[PDB]
This record gives sequence, C-alpha cells and structure tokens, in this order.
Amino acid sequence: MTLIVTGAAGFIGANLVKALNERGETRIIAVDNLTRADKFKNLVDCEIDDYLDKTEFVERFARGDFGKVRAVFHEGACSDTMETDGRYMMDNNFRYSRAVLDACLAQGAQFLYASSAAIYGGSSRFVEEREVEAPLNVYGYSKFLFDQVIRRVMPGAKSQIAGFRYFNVYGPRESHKGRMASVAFHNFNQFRAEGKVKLFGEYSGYGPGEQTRDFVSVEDVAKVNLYFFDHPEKSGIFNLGTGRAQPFNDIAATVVNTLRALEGQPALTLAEQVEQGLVEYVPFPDALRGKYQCFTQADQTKLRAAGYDAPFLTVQEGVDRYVRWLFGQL
Amino acid sequence: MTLIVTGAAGFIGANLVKALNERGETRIIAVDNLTRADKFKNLVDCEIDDYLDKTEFVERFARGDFGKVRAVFHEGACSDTMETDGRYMMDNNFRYSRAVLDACLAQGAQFLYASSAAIYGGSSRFVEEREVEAPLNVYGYSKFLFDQVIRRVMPGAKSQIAGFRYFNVYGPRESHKGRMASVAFHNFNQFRAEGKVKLFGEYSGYGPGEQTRDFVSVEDVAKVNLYFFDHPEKSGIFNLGTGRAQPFNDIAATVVNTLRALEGQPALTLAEQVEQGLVEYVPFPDALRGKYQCFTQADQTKLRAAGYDAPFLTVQEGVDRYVRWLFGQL
Amino acid sequence: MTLIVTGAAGFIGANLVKALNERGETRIIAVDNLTRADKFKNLVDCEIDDYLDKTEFVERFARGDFGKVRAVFHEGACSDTMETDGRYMMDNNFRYSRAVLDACLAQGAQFLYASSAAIYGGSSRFVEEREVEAPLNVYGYSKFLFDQVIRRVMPGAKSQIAGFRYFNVYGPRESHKGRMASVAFHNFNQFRAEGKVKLFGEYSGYGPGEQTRDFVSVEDVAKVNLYFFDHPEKSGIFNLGTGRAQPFNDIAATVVNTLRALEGQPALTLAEQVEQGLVEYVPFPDALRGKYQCFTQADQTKLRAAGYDAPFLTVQEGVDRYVRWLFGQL
Ligand SMILES: NC(=O)c1ccc[n+]([C@@H]2O[C@H](COP(=O)([O-])OP(=O)(O)OC[C@H]3O[C@@H](n4cnc5c(N)ncnc54)[C@H](OP(=O)(O)O)[C@@H]3O)[C@@H](O)[C@H]2O)c1
Ligand SMILES: NC(=O)c1ccc[n+]([C@@H]2O[C@H](COP(=O)([O-])OP(=O)(O)OC[C@H]3O[C@@H](n4cnc5c(N)ncnc54)[C@H](OP(=O)(O)O)[C@@H]3O)[C@@H](O)[C@H]2O)c1
Ligand SMILES: NC(=O)c1ccc[n+]([C@@H]2O[C@H](COP(=O)([O-])OP(=O)(O)OC[C@H]3O[C@@H](n4cnc5c(N)ncnc54)[C@H](OP(=O)(O)O)[C@@H]3O)[C@@H](O)[C@H]2O)c1
Repeated sequence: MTLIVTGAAGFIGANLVKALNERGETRIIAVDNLTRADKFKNLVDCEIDDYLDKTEFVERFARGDFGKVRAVFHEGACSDTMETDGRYMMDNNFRYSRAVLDACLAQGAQFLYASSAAIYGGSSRFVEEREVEAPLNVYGYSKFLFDQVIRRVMPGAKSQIAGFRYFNVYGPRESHKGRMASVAFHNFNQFRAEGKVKLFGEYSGYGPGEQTRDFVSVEDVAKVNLYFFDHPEKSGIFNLGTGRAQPFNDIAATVVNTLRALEGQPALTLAEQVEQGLVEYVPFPDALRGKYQCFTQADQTKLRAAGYDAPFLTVQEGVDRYVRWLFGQL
Repeated sequence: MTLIVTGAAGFIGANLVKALNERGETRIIAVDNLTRADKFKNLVDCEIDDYLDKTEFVERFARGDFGKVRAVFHEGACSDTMETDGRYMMDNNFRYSRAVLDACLAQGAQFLYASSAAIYGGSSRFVEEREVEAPLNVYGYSKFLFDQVIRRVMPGAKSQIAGFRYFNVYGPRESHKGRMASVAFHNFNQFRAEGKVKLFGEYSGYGPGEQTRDFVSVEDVAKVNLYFFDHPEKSGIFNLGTGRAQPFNDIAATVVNTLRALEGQPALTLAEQVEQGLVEYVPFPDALRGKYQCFTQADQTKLRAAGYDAPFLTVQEGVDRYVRWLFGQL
Repeated sequence: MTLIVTGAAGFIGANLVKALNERGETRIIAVDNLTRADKFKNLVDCEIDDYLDKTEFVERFARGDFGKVRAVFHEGACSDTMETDGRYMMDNNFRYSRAVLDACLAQGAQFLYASSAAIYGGSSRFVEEREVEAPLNVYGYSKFLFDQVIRRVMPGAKSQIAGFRYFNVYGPRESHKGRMASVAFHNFNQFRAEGKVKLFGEYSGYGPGEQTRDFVSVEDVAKVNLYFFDHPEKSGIFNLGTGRAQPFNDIAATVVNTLRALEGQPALTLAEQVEQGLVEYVPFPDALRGKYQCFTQADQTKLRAAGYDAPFLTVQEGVDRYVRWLFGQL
C-alpha cells in the first residue's frame, strides 16, 4: 500500500503523485529538495503522508522506516543539462539512484525510474541498445551510466525494474524549472510579456527552429508509469516518446496560434508569424556547441511490444491544451 | 508535572509561559533560538526550569532527559512568511514538528501545537477541511503538511493532539519580530517616529487598506491553549480567531485614535485621517504578488462545538489596550 | 514683418510659432537651446526664418543683425522650479530678460514676455500688486524681480510692454519637459504605462490631491498673446489664468475617465478610481517643503478691463481634448 515518489515536488514527480491520487492512491512518501521553495505549489492539490529532503531519505528507506513499500517512482535527479560539477552530478544522480535501487531490490519494491533520451546524444538510432548510446554532457552521462548498471542487475532481479527514457516532456507543474522548463512554457511566458516568442537559429545543418525533438505530454508520461506500476511482471528500459518528431517551430507556431485564438485572432502559418515578428530566432549559444541534440525520435517498438498500446497526444492537441491550462490564471 | 514550551522566547510561546506562571505552573522547559538576542526580554518576568537551543532539544526529549512530561506547547517555528529556503522551512517546521509529535506520542504527553490560517491561502471558506486548504507560500505549506499528518495520526492517537490555526495575532511580547510583528505594532512605532502610519494600497480588487483579516489578541490565544491543556480528552485541528473580519484600515485608525487620545486629541474617522496624512498607502510589493491573503475570517463553529464558548476581545478593545501597553516605556 | 520668439522650441513658444504661422506670419527668428534635442519636434510643422542658440542671440539682436523687428515674444527661460543654482537662474532668466527688454526699447519693438504665477508664492490674493507677491523658490524670484523692473520702466516707455503671469498651462508640445511637464501629461503617460495615475498626498493641510491650481490651455495662452500682439497700445502685467481653480484630483480623474471612454469603459468618480487603485498618492517630497504653492487662482479683473473678454476652456473641455490628441499616436 505505501508508495514512494522522489522528485515529488518536481515536474514529473508531482504529476505522478497527482495521477496516483486520482485513482485513490494516497499513502505516499514525497522526497525532494525544497531549497528552491516555489516547487511546493506542485504538491498543494496532492495527498501525501510524509515529506523528506533527498539527503535524509536513502538511509531511512534502507532501514525500513516507512515499513512495507509497494513501489518507488524514482524521479528525483539534478535535471540541469548545463550543471558543470560532474562530481555532484554523479553523486546526486548515479550513486543515489544506485542506493535507492539497492534498497528496492532488498525489499521487493517495484522500481520505476527516470532515464533520459539525452543518453542517445547525437545518434541516428534511438533503440534501447548500448550500441547506439553516447551522451554529449555529464547529465546524460549520469543517466547513461545508471542504465548500464540496470542492464547488469535486471536479469537477476526478482522485483520490477522499469526505466523510462523520457524525451522532450512538456505540460503542467514545470513552472519552477527555469531555463530547464520546456520550450512551450518558455514560449508562453515570452508571448505574455513581449508579444513574441524565441527559438534558436541555425546550428549544425538545421535551419532556424528546424531542430527536431519528440515532444511528449506529462499526461502520457504518467499513463505509461501507471501501466508498468500495474504490471509488476514487466521490467526493462523503455523509450518514452511519441515516435513522432517535430521541429521547435511547431511548438512556437502552436503556442502563438493558441494564444491568438484565446483573444480572437485567426491562426497564422509559421512564415506569417516570422514575417510579423511573432517568432524570432536567437543566435545559437557557443556554450551549447557539441552538447546539444538536434534530432530525437523515440523508436516505439519496445514500449508497444510490452503492451502499452494507447495513442499519444500530438503536439497540436497537447500543446494547445497546455497553453489553455496556462492561460487559466486571468 | 514538567511542561515544555518550544518557541518559548518568541511572541506566542512567551505569552504561554507567562500565562502558566500566572497559575502557579513554573516547572517549564523552554526551547528557542536566541541568535537574535533581544528575545530574551520576553522571559525576564518568567519562571522556567531550563533553557535549550532548538537544535539540542529533540535528542534530549526523546531520550527522556526531562523526566515525566505532561505537555508540550510546540510554538517554535520559523515564522518568517518571506523566508525563501524551502529546505530549511520543511526541516525546521514540518520535520521538527513530527519529531516532537513522535516523542509526545511515545510518552503519552499532550501535544498542543501552532498551525496557521496561512494554510487556507486565497480560499473563500475558512473551515477545518482539506477542500479549502491551499497555502500560498512555503511557510503555509509547512504548516499545511503537518496538519495533514495530524489527521492521519489522530484516530489512532492515545494522547491529546491539539492544533491551533492562529489568525492575525497581535499583542505584547512581539517586539523582536521585525517585519513579521503585527500591523498594530508597526503602526505604533511608525506613529511615534513620523507622526503617521502606513498600510498597503490597492491589490487584487481590494481598495487601499481594505484587505481584511481576523485579528485576535494573544490573550485569547493564551486562554484557548490553557483550555485544551485542562482538557486532555479534547483533540483536533481548530481555527483560532474571533469570527469577525476587519480591514487593515481599522487597526490603523484605532492605533492613531488611541495615540491621539493619549495626547488629549479628538478621534478621527478613517476618511479624516487619510485626508490629514495620518494614514498613507505604500504601493503593494511585487515580492508579495500572488503570495498574499486578502481575506481571512475564522469559522468558529468547530471551536465552539468543543466547549470554548468564551468571547474574544475586539479590535477596538484589544488594539486600544495594546497601544496603551506599548505607550508604557517612558 | 520680422518676428522673434525666444523659447521657440519649448512648450509655449512653439505654440506661439504655430499660431502665428496660422495667420500668415512666417518671418520668425526662433531662439532656444536644443541641447536636449527632442524639443526639435515642436517646430517640425512650423515655418521659421532662422534658428539661434540662446547664448548668441542677444549680442546679434542688440547689434541689429535681424533688421527691423516688429515684436519679440520672450518665452525663453529656465522653467525648472527645482533648479538650485540661483546664479544661473538669475542670469538666464532675469538678466537675459533685461538685455532683451533694453534692445526692444531702443529699437521700438513690442515686448511680450512670460512671467509666472509662481510669483505669488503662498499668497491668498492673486492680483497684479507688489503687496501680495512673495515667491517661494529662486525660479519664482527670477520672474518676481523682473516684473518689478517692468513696473519701473513702463511709465516712460514708448513701445509696448506686456507681461503674462501664466498659471498652470497644459496642452500639446510639452513632451520634452520631463518632471516639469503638466500633471495632465504625466497622468497620461502614467496611465498608458501602468493603468493608473500618481499625485502628491497630504501636504501642509491639503489632503491627498487636494492642492488646487488654475489650469489654462495653451490655446488660450496663444490667444491672449496674439490679442496684445494686435494692440501695441496696451501695456501692462496681467494674470493669465481662467479665474477658476480645481484640485489636481480633477485632472487625474478627468484623464482616467477620458482614457477609459476611449477604451469603451464607463466613467468613474474620484473615490471609485481611488478605491480601484487607478489613482494613488505619492508622499510629498521633502525637496518641495516650503517651496510649493498649494493654491492658485487668477483674478481676471485686470485682463478683462484691458479688453480680453473671451471665454477660457475649462478643465473638462481642455483636458479632454488634450487627452484625445495625445492618444493620437496609435
Ligand atoms: N523533458 C524532461 O522534463 C525530462 C527529460 C528526460 C529526463 N527527465 C528526467 O525526469 C526526472 C524528473 O525531471 P523533472 O522534469 O521533473 O525535473 P525537476 O522538476 O527538476 O524534478 C526533480 C526534482 O527532484 C529534486 N531532486 C534532485 N535530485 C534528487 C535526488 N537525488 N533525490 C530526490 N530528489 C531529487 C530536484 O531538486 P534539486 O535538483 O534542486 O535538488 C527537483 O526538484 C529526472 O530524472 C529527469 O532526468 C526529464
Ligand atoms: N500572527 C501570528 O503571530 C501567527 C499566525 C499564524 C501562526 N503563528 C505561529 O505561531 C508560532 C509562534 O509564532 P510567533 O508569533 O511567536 O513568532 P516567533 O516570535 O518568531 O516565535 C518563534 C520562536 O521560536 C524560534 N524557533 C524557530 N524554530 C524553532 C524550533 N524548530 N524549535 C524551537 N524554537 C524555534 C524562533 O526563532 P528563529 O526563527 O530565529 O529560529 C522564534 O524565536 C509559530 O509556529 C507560528 O507559525 C503565528
Ligand atoms: N506651467 C507653465 O507652463 C508656466 C507657468 C508660468 C510661467 N511659464 C513660463 O513660460 C515660459 C515658457 O515655458 P515653457 O512651459 O514653454 O517651458 P519650456 O518648454 O522649458 O520652454 C523654454 C525653452 O527656452 C529655453 N530657454 C531657456 N532660457 C532661455 C533664454 N534665456 N533664451 C531663449 N531660450 C531659453 C529652454 O531650454 P533650456 O532651459 O534647456 O536651456 C527651453 O527649451 C517660461 O518663461 C516659463 O517661465 C510657464
């Protein structure tokens, strides 16, 4: 009956908590780090039995302080793809994940954790295979390396181990994420303030805004998590995206067109938006050269094969919906 | 026989200590943090058995260093609503509270603790139910989450669990609270120093000074605590206010008129005070936008239904008396 | 045919040039100081024969560089009531006026010049008599003293000498005046930028926004000027105000209601606007204490008796038109 969500105050974690709550699961231990306070807003409409700081958790879990725990959704991680202290990164992501996993295996708790497509780096295949993994930054490396450990532990594991390589995740509860929030959230606040949105210009062969990613709503991230939570016999590392890749232009053009409908104005093509200065491009930062993915697209074979067969919200549906939820404040 | 008050050197905890002394209860263990040394003034006219820093107390209380303890008045918390380190807020408030609760439950000691009307946030109703609780800042969240825990502990709880959601408390012994002391106290000093008082202006559709709160003197706060102390059979989460919501304008008008009256001057209406420059309005801080409660009014129903039928001082009686008490200094 | 206007690129001067332009007079020497370049806008739709800086003008004028000159409209002065260098103020205002006056007398030219109601200081009568004149700042004194000199020179003067004590003037071509522009102009920009307007709070027994002035449109100012221009037989020093005094609140509220009417919204009362936060009050600046007129109202007796019988635009007609015109930039 007792559930544990780490990263609970965060974008994905709190979304999981909300989804658990909505199916009546409420005996939840929330673990996070509230040093940046505003995250708390994410848990205000939630039901949990306890809160701990990430520094007090592991040793108390291991000790059995929370009793009989059914599952741990391990979303807690430093998600700053620009953080430079790799020692911190490896301790806070990799080592920590390991102590959590060891505690789950020692107790028979299901272990559902967040991985990242950043692991793929500049690959042209996105299949859950070591062969094609080569992360561009130390964040991606911390995730990559934990995935390697998972592959060694999985065959001998009697309790569930399910890892999700989230792609570009967007949706409610990311408001606190700063520069690490999604492009859609960024585009939203930009249009509210300056009446126009921003995207990176040309870089490494891709036109302005033509860099493409697989954008997934949290709604679908939470659905997938619950599916494997419900099937403790399914273990593995799974891509979690839509299998459909789109340029950043679609995010921007969509956010703009949806904010215009909310005020009466008719939809515009991307080109009209650029023409009218509704979309403008910022020159690509030197700090991100060689460390940036210009293309990602989930191969969906593995996830579908495991029996998750529901459709995924498209950019059009999901971003439009997300902007409207965002607009819900005036 | 041994009593313990945390927050002992602060506003409400020191009023509790004195109230206990005024009934021959003097075997008190006092717990606070004297880093800001001026607080000591709150215990000079008091009788206590011991003083401990908040950091060395929880260890000694569980270990039973204080012998048999009848009750704990857990008033100690970080009361700075603008404190921004949520990790500290959750540790010093929430986690600390649970530890005190756990030791209290372990030893069958009564547990009377301070909550806060901040928990209700911008809600339209003020009844002790999860459905109207939405805190606006992390301070509120730390009080909120402890209350949720108490609702899970309570049914099984052998011993007394008394939690009081204080509203806007004013009165003596709050002199050290700086920017967190009551508006009454601020106005007094302001008047003494500049010959005028200040209030926030228009914010969120409330006119200047027209934001409204439920103001309760400490005296009433101290009576309610003693009542539940005398009644270990009574347990619950109670609103502690007067049921009567007044605008900030009233406090100021009262402070100005009481201070005028102390110098043989006639009373003015608010409309005269504003026209005379005795009341002026500072524009509303952007640091408070969306984090500020514009309306509170205690729903007394649950507190009455527990046998506390005594009447509460009004703003006119309480502020007047407090202002006169303050005027005692030269 | 040759006409001179000092302060030509400033507020009143440029209105004189345009009005003269509109009855066929285009033989105009313009004299100003364009260091703050933006005043140049004031002359764009105008016809002038020459432009000189104020520092090179007087020598050339007295020497006869401009040939026969019918009249000089002397509007050029430092109009910063908050300027603290009184040596500069007396040189740029008082001595400059005397040098221009002398040259006029010797050439036989009409001399129309700007005085100021600032001359009356905190007086309770506003008649053109020495007995009720006592300026509060050095600006006022520079005009005050010059007027005394005119009263000595006028008896045996062969050409026209007309001096106008402008009250609070408002209207187009004051965009460059900064903190010295009319309150109507300030409110317009305050409202366009923040959807609310600012006025001074209580000072010296006048409530928030209650200090009153005699507000006169530049159109009337230009009209009175043109009248005496037409009648060289009339000399003297005259009040140029409406005879009607309103509080600043009237200006504020008239500006708000007029802008609201343009966005379709309904008109509000002053107390409504104050309660809604549309009008807020700034603490009176110490730098103005004892240097600030709380009341002005022109006694029109002398102006009428000289022949000027026309009606003056009131605040409601004038400010409304000023606001609509100002709104013409979008
Ligand atoms: N598009 C996406 O959002 C995306 C894509 C790929 C992977 N992911 C993964 O999704 C997970 C959650 O991401 P998110 O979007 O929700 O970011 P997030 O909002 O920052 O959530 C993470 C929260 O957990 C905290 N935390 C960090 N390390 C922790 C630890 N060792 N134990 C417990 N809590 C910890 C973080 O706070 P502090 O860091 O300040 O301590 C943060 O508040 C991460 O594992 C991330 O790698 C997300
Ligand atoms: N208007 C009100 O007065 C109001 C309204 C709602 C709730 N409350 C609650 O009433 C209680 C008392 O508030 P107050 O007005 O008396 O403010 P206070 O004067 O600041 O009292 C708290 C004192 O306890 C200290 N303290 C902080 N954390 C502690 C801990 N974990 N253990 C022991 N002592 C600790 C504080 O010092 P440091 O913070 O410097 O460490 C402070 O001296 C608080 O819990 C507050 O949340 C008050
Ligand atoms: N509320 C009112 O509008 C009001 C009330 C009473 C009297 N007045 C008088 O009306 C006249 C015009 O005022 P205004 O509202 O039009 O202000 P203005 O816009 O500042 O116009 C005056 C212009 O004359 C320039 N100037 C200063 N000294 C000069 C000089 N010795 N010779 C030639 N030009 C000079 C000024 O530039 P710099 O100063 O930067 O050098 C300024 O550009 C002033 O004499 C003023 O005292 C106005």
